[PDB]
Amino acid sequence: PGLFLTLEGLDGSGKTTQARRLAAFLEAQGRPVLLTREPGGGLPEVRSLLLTQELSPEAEYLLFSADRAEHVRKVILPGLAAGKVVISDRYLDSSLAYQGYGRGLPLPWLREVAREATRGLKPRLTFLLDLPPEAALGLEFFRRVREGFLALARAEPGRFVVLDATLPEEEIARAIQAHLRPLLP
Amino acid sequence: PGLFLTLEGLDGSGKTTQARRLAAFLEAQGRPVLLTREPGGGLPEVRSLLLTQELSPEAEYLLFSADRAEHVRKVILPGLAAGKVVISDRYLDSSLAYQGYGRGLPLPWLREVAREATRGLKPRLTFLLDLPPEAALRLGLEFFRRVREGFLALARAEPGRFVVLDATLPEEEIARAIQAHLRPLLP
Ligand SMILES: [Mg+2]
Ligand SMILES: [Mg+2]
Ligand SMILES: [Mg+2]
Ligand SMILES: [Mg+2]
Ligand SMILES: [Mg+2]
Ligand SMILES: [Mg+2]
Ligand SMILES: [Mg+2]
Repeated sequence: PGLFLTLEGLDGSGKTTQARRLAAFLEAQGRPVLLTREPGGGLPEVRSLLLTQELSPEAEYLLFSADRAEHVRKVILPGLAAGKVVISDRYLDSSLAYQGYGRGLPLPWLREVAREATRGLKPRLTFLLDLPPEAALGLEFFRRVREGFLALARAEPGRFVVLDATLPEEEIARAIQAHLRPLLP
Repeated sequence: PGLFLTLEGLDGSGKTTQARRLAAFLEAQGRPVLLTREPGGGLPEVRSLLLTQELSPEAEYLLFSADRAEHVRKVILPGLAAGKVVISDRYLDSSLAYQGYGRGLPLPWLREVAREATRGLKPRLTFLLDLPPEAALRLGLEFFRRVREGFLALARAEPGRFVVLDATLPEEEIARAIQAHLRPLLP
């Protein structure tokens, strides 16, 4: 059956660190794990394309989406099918927060693109590492992005678990572990 | 006072040739013209990436869409705003033909994706260079037949936008026919 988990937040929020520690904890539990990330998990070359100077928000989202489509199809769905716990460091919510809340793109369009792109795959849980924006385009943009993530979590409070990114790393990892314990047996 | 025109059809249907001839004709009429193409008119690296890579149809489409988004914003709309006749060898109809009719992607989704990607920009006229895949001068034949039939299906639903030409005809006969259809829109 597998289990799909994501870690989200601004760059420098510790989401990469936590993804990694989660992968290792679950592994010690004897659970097969597949650790992945966006962007690049589908099309590693998308990382080049994404840095294009003055890229329109629409084009940026579409590149993220192309990578995501490939990632879901070639990496994530097959990992779940094999019974793995698949953990992604960034997924759809990142796009929604950066390209939607940050760059202003309409959420409904983002979600319609995403519906075929992802084959409707949602994570069972998403751990949001909430980081003050000054610790991450400029400050106004990162404020919109930070708040955007918080908006998405309010909106799907069953799937999101919001954690304070300024806590010590080992306390964050323990909180992730406690939200996860019920879903393992 | 811009005018957006596209050329569509299979690879080898004479698009480049006719684009070039139509640009010349407009130049002769004293009309500023800009000649462009997809893929790669937005993000050149999507074109080269996709020459050598084996993706899901959805990923392929979305990469073409990203290129198209940049193309429309950075090249097409700016040329139109300057009053140029902008001619693209390939546009959204190519993705619908190849990825929708060819690879089987849902057509409404493709259109909804394209709606923001293009800012709603549609060609005023699109010249479809129709020919059987076996006749093209530049999956197997079945895929290409689906694609060819896709273009013809798009055309028959949109007779106010498409002009269909038999692409097996001599190059100059095709050009004359394109010019006749175009004249009413000029100047
Ligand atoms: Mg997406
Ligand atoms: Mg996520
Ligand atoms: Mg929607
Ligand atoms: Mg067209
Ligand atoms: Mg498109
Ligand atoms: Mg047909
Ligand atoms: Mg159709």
